Amino acid sequence: TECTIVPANHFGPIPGVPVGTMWRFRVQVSESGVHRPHVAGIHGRSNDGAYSLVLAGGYEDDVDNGNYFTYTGSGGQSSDQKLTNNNRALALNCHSPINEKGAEAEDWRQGKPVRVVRNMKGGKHSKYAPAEGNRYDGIYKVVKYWPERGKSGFLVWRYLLRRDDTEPEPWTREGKDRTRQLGLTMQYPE
Repeated sequence: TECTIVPANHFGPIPGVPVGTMWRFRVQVSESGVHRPHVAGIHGRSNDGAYSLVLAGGYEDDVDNGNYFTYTGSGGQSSDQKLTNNNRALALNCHSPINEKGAEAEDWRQGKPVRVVRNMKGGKHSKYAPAEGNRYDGIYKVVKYWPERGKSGFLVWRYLLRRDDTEPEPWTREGKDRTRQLGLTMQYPE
């Protein structure tokens, strides 16, 4: 059943789903409303913004630093990516006018929020990935985005996101203490 407590185009935290929430399977992640697409790694609308993303490995030039991370858009390498569809959505989140050249946020915190989920498949490059399942790590914002052409010569769209959430990161001592207070357990299908 699709999440109905908030609309599909809801920006920001999902009511009742705290930072640190864990689900074994993507279908539960979707049903919770935190990341609606079952398979795709980003949810957005090209004229509104990006609502959520799942970090599951992605590309080799991406680096996960926990409180911040870099990220690569979709499409294309055999052809150029374009600042359309979800690449555009994510760029629109940045506190800056949309720019085919890339842009940096004026005040990054005034950007539209992005719900970030880390999935265990990211553990092959990131020490922040959960060992199992999927974990909601809170709200991040787009600090900047830019195009680049790597070894294939084709263009990819790149993003830097930084955490802006009042609850601590689940991997920290403070996060672990919140997980305890909230009684968070790996969630399974009922």
